[PDB]
Amino acid sequence: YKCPYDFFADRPGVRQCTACPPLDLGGGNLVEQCTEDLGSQRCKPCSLLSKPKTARTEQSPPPPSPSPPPPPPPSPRPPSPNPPSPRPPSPAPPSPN
Ligand SMILES: *[C@H]1O[C@H](CO)[C@H](O)[C@H](O)[C@H]1O
Ligand SMILES: *[C@H]1O[C@H](CO)[C@H](O)[C@H](O)[C@H]1O
Ligand SMILES: *[C@H]1O[C@H](CO)[C@H](O)[C@H](O)[C@H]1O
Ligand SMILES: *[C@H]1O[C@H](CO)[C@H](O)[C@H](O)[C@H]1O
Ligand SMILES: *[C@H]1O[C@H](CO)[C@H](O)[C@H](O)[C@H]1O
Ligand SMILES: *[C@H]1O[C@H](CO)[C@H](O)[C@H](O)[C@H]1O
Ligand SMILES: *[C@H]1O[C@H](CO)[C@H](O)[C@H](O)[C@H]1O
Ligand SMILES: *[C@H]1O[C@H](CO)[C@H](O)[C@H](O)[C@H]1O
Repeated sequence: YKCPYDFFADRPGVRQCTACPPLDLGGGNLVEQCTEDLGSQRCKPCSLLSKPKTARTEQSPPPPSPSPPPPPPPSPRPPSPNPPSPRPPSPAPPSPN
């Protein structure tokens, strides 16, 4: 996105735009600086800008769309297998003679 008005970015690939700091003229007096147009890295003083703040004719961009939802918890595990069923009865010993 372009840096908005009164914001500038110099180093490329910058995460967030930075506001123009006030310009200290010396002796403790500071004149704040306003960017001329969108996406500019030059902080011109607000008194000397060719285009006044009123002359800006850009519809302010829509606010951030909401952040996505969270990832569902780990689904449960399949039921554990059951033990081997009981062995069948053993054969009765041979009947007497
Ligand atoms: C929102 O930003 C625009 C510039 O796109 C303009 O400065 C408006 O005045 C502001 O409300
Ligand atoms: C979230 O809202 C903005 C407007 O603020 C825009 O419509 C996006 O498309 C939406 O995802
Ligand atoms: C989650 O993301 C939105 C953009 O979709 C926005 O940056 C919020 O500030 C963040 O928490
Ligand atoms: C098991 O359940 C979770 C939610 O508890 C999620 O829907 C997974 O996709 C499903 O496999
Ligand atoms: C029995 O086996 C299941 C998998 O089918 C799971 O690991 C349970 O934790 C275990 O008790
Ligand atoms: C014998 O019993 C076990 C559990 O008691 C299991 O159900 C087997 O399938 C059955 O043959
Ligand atoms: C006697 O024989 C049966 C199967 O023929 C089974 O193994 C019993 O455990 C055994 O006592
Ligand atoms: C004689 O005895 C054996 C077991 O001792 C068996 O029950 C036969 O059926 C019976 O005839």
